[PDB]
Amino acid sequence: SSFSGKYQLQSQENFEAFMKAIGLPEELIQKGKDIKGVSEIVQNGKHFKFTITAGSKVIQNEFTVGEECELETMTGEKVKTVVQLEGDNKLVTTFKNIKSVTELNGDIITNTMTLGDIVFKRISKRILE
Amino acid sequence: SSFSGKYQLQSQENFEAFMKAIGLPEELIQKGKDIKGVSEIVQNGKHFKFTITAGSKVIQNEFTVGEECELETMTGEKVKTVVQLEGDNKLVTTFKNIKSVTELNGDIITNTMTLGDIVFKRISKRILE
Ligand SMILES: CCCCCCCCCCCCCCCC(=O)O
Ligand SMILES: CCCCCCCCCCCCCCCC(=O)O
Repeated sequence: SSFSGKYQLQSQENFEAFMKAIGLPEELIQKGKDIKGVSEIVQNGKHFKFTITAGSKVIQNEFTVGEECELETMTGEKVKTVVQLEGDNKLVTTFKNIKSVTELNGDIITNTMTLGDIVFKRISKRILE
Repeated sequence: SSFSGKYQLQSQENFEAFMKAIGLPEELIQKGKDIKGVSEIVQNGKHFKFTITAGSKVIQNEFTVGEECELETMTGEKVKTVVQLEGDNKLVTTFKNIKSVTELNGDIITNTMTLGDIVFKRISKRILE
């Protein structure tokens, strides 16, 4: 019902292949690929504040679902898009050639980003506090 | 006794002045100054693994107290130094012209980095898992 939480990265698939595909340098990818950090979400109805930690980067994004937003991506580009909420537990958006699905089941968020033939999946678990 | 834990940044003083003094690019200072993320410490006796969230960066360092180590700093530069345990509750290191003190007070960690006339102070709080 609510995405709010601190989420500890448990596992991921295709981090290196996805980061290479969007153009990050290999020296940066290798430094970040084994980090398992904590991302935070604060949901207030349609409003979301994301403090995303991915590899060596922290990205702070804020959006209201249904409204055009500007999202900072892993390349540093800020992309104009709209994030939608499907049901109460799936956030969906597209930007550039990437399809992103953020799904909350119980305490586990599965984030699936698809770029051509690369499916970049992150499994994170809410810290019980 | 143990530093082990995940800690959320609560407040900080003189981030911009300190980051300017070490020459962090202005764009990273502005992007990172308001981010309050999660840092992790794993302590095994004298050995420490740090996953530090500072501004828009995540930095991983490992060291053994009393042994010469090579640490990555906020600019990405690597420094050769030694980290000491002071009075059993403070980790202390000096590198270049910076003195860093990491002090554990129950669930509160305070990190104080002194660079000339600038005292960069971070106060964080243990996440109760
Ligand atoms: C356009 C949105 C932000 C783009 C940043 C891409 C880096 C990976 C995004 C995954 C974060 C999704 C939130 C769940 C928590 C997590 O997996 O850290
Ligand atoms: C030895 C290099 C330090 C890393 C450079 C970034 C400066 C911030 C370091 C503070 C981290 C200390 C651990 C406590 C938690 C925290 O304050 O994030």
